[PDB]
Amino acid sequence: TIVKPAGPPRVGQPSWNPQRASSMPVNRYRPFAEEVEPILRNRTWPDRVIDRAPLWCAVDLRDGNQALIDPMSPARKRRMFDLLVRMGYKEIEVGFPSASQTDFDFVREIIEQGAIPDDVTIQVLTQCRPELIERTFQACSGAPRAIVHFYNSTSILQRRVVFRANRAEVQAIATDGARKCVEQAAKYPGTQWRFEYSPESYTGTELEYAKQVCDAVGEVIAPTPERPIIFNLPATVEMTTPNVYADSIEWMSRNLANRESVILSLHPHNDRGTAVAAAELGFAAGADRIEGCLFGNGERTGNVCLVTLGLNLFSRGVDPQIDFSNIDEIRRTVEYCNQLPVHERHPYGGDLVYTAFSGSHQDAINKGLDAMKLDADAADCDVDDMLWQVPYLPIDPRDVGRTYEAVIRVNKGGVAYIMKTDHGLSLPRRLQIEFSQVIQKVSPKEMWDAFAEEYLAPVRPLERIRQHVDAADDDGGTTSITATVKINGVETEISGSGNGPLAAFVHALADVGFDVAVLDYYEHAMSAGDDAQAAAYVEASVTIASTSKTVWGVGIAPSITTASLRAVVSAVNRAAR
Amino acid sequence: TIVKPAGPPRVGQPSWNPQRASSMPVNRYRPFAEEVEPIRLRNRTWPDRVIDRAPLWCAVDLRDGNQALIDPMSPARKRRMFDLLVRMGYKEIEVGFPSASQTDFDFVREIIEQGAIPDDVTIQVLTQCRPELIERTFQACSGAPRAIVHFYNSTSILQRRVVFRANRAEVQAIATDGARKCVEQAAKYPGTQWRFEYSPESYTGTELEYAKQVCDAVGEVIAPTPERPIIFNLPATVEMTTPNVYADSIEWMSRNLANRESVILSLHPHNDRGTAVAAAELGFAAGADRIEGCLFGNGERTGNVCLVTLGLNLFSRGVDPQIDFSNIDEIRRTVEYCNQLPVHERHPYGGDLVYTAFSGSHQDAINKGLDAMKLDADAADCDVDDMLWQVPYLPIDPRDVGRTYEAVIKGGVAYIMKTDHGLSLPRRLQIEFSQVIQKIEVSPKEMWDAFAEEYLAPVRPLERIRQHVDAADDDGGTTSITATVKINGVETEISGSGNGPLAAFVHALADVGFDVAVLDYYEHAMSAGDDAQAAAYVEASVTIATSKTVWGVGIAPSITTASLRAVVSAVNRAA
Ligand SMILES: CC(C)CC(=O)C(=O)O
Ligand SMILES: CC(C)CC(=O)C(=O)O
Ligand SMILES: CC(C)C[C@H](N)C(=O)O
Ligand SMILES: CC(C)C[C@H](N)C(=O)O
Ligand SMILES: [Zn+2]
Ligand SMILES: [Zn+2]
Repeated sequence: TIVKPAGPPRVGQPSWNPQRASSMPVNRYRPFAEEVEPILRNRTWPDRVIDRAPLWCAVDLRDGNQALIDPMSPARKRRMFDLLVRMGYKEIEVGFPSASQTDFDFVREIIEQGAIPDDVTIQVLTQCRPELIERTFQACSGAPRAIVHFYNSTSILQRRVVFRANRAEVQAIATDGARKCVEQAAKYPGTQWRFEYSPESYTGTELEYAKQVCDAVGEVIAPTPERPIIFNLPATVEMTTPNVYADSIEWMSRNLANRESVILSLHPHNDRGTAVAAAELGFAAGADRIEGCLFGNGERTGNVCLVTLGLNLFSRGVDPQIDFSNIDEIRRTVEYCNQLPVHERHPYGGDLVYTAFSGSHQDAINKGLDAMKLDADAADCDVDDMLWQVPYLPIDPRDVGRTYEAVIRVNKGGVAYIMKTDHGLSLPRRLQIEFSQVIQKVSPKEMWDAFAEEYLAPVRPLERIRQHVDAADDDGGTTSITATVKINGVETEISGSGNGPLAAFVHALADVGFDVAVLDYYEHAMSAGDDAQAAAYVEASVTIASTSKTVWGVGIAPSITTASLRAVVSAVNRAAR
Repeated sequence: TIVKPAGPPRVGQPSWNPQRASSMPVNRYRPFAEEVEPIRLRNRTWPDRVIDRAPLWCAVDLRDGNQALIDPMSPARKRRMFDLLVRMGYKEIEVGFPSASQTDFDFVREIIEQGAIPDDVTIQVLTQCRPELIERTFQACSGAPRAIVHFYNSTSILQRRVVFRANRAEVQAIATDGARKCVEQAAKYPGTQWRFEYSPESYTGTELEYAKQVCDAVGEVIAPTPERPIIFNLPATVEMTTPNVYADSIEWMSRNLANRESVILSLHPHNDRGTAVAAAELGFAAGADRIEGCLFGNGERTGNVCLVTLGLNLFSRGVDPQIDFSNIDEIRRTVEYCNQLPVHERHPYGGDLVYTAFSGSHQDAINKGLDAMKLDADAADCDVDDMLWQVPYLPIDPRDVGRTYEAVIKGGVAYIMKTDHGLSLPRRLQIEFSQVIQKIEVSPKEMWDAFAEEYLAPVRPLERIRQHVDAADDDGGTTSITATVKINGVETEISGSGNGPLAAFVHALADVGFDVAVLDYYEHAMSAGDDAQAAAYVEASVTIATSKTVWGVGIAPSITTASLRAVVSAVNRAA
């Protein structure tokens, strides 16, 4: 159970701090400087602001995949690979094919099926045993180019307790691997081979030893500015604060031999919740490249989140060179592949991150939005192309395909739930959002009364009295409609044709100055039985004669056909409100 | 939808980087130094400091966390969170915004009237600067033995312009008038040890010189002393840049604020760029005294800084957080109950997966580390559980937080059908169909072939050739249908009436021995546009001349005809 800390305060603890010593076994843990080494008074990274995208490398198919409760099926691997290509990643670690037969099979498939674009380089992980390196080259046979990423653990702790080995011995593991790579590359001249070396558990390794091993590997590989080597420096375990990782990167960047022939790569994990920070400060410290995963998947606490890194650049005016314009599509694909949810509060992608619940936040957002519109109007400009200036929202949610949501509480609650339970309507999410904004400007009765005044009651400018639907009998035929409607109270007769009743009615309305451009449509039964009422919902960008507004309409009727027509009328009248 | 970046690479972009420019509208966003101001601090010292003591913690779960929930805390859940925070060792706890929320008001009353506050705990209440709101705040706190009144107003460049439409002098006056009102009210309420906190809200969007001015001026009104200090709390209301810049701003504030001996400098970072924990740790190294956050990072949007990560980050580097985390599962269970939001599988220290190793190589290394520890423990007559933790891949002994190390040794139907085929299957259909799939990994193309074979292709026993729908012109009138169908290859006419075309068609089928009792029905567009195809789904209990529960699926350019196809598909599924 939880025991309130009751030990004495620290000597010198201020009297305004009444905290007490816990009984947690702090004696079993040491500061980083004592655990590993003291690490740079003339650092420059604190004075550098990132002004370009790094070279990204996506490791979802390897570090991500091996961290899953359910590793990816062949379909899932391919869907993830295709997503990363489409987003614009050019280096993608496709697996560990020498250690994993399913990974071997996957690398063969993408090579043999021509799934790899000419500007994409696949990367494959291997440990250093020579038979594993041979299997690695074999997996990539026929690729036009590939990165062979080999590694071994170099940390003080692993050298002692895992290897029981001296510095020379652990270095030879790496340099023997490098020699084997050079030998294998010569055997496969139809592939442009490139190399990446990681001193694994780098953050548990003396910098001078990490440098010595990388330098020695480079001597074997013999890279040049035209054919560089990647030295990848992982926080295999995140051990300390990100400024210390950044100092370590700046030291490596300054001190590694033949720096002009090196692409310096970062591989941070998230044990202390600071991976994103480690990557950003590390990149400012001189790194060239960052490995991570979409939405921070990967071993234990995960690899650094590539989404957060990329949009942290976008939102400060730096092009990440990756497309995040539909973050929900990225999220849904990632959740399908990984079978792990993106958290409600995850930066940029989480369900709740574009929501405002506080009245004062909602008011300030509205004011920001209004002021942007006023400035756009004066500059004869599209508000969506102008400087984003809205309190509480770091980005326009529309720039990643999301929507600002002003959430209104119902005093189990919530608009969606009450509407379904009390009134039998399942509102599409975008309707819930639009309606809540209306409510914003509540008891169940107030919410219902507001819903009916908005969507169900209006009879101006458009009322639909009755209609004759002439549907062709054969599949693929035309449906035509003549409708009796009142336009601002004036009875008239409209006619249109289309591929169904909704299309026909939309076309009939166009002739009388309601342009209804349909964006979406949903319908459901409000109970069981073939004689149930149907509730229909239509989303439309609507322009009325004598600018366009995207709005929803709702229609309810015993005929599935008529319910959809009522939803169109509802939408038109909502656009006039 | 996702379009591969195709724009020209940047001038000077290295040849070994073949990334192309995205079409994201980056011109709508400016660097932080242009949006707000450049870094004012000279000779920073935070990069050279390693934290060696716990800060003063303040938990804001009951205010910032609570107001951010879709299902806000009931009175029972509030008390449970309050009790947890007390039992963990928190000494400052923000219990609500009582002048804005009657439920918060009642909760503050409850804990004061019940004598629920330990002698070493100070409750904290948030208020805006308006004098009636300040009055109602002191009303809520009436009878508290001690209380922090935390008043604030927005000071950012942006909010001054578009929210308040006010200048610097006017916005400073709002703060300084709120402070005067606080002093007046405190003098009217005896006995209570009143203490104050002021936040320049949206501090990260505010010029530092100006934030310093407003704070100084508020401090002049309150007149704090080293024995009765004021808290200046500097929020990253929105996390706007990298955590080193936030830390630079805190160092500058700590070095430049007046009456520094009478100031507790407090941080309140939110997580919009994923760096709240870093902002707090570097900020603390920069001279702050105090950190506001929530357990497991609840709070507006991306949340407040995680108190659990911050506390255990100290513990795992040998610094006592002065908070008990010895049973993180209990903490997590209680937080999940109170917030009704899960702790993510990968959340530092508390997530489901954070002490699991799936790699055979990692598991080997972990065992070797545990063995060397056990060896040393024997060679020293010590319990291993009290020795220095020395285990690859595991930053802490999971047992130290009441957890265990775990050496551990699916159709995608909804996603595939929606993504590749534009069908949003009803949940019960997803279930029914994934059962067909399980029986048959089946690839996406095989899944589609099976779906078509089941719901779309069958033409026996029932085939619908064509039909005439005679729809009611008037709302509430009868709709009739007559259709030409084939019943096991035999062409026949069916006809029926009902309150709509679906009811008419099922009445028509009943005459020929196909009894379709409809249980549910859904339809949606398969793309944008008024000419889009509709997909319809009908659930029914079908009896062919017994109550077989089935789904049918229909696709057509007519909303009406798609529904008729779905009825036919259900009948054929039933046979
Ligand atoms: C080769 C390394 C990058 C292995 C790894 O994932 C790590 O060290 O974190
Ligand atoms: C008074 C402030 C600390 C309000 C707040 O929650 C914030 O600025 O983040
Ligand atoms: C699917 C719908 C948006 C409309 C359909 N094309 C009809 O006219 O009935
Ligand atoms: C709501 C639906 C199940 C059917 C509706 N009664 C119709 O006949 O069109
Ligand atoms: Zn890794
Ligand atoms: Zn906050």
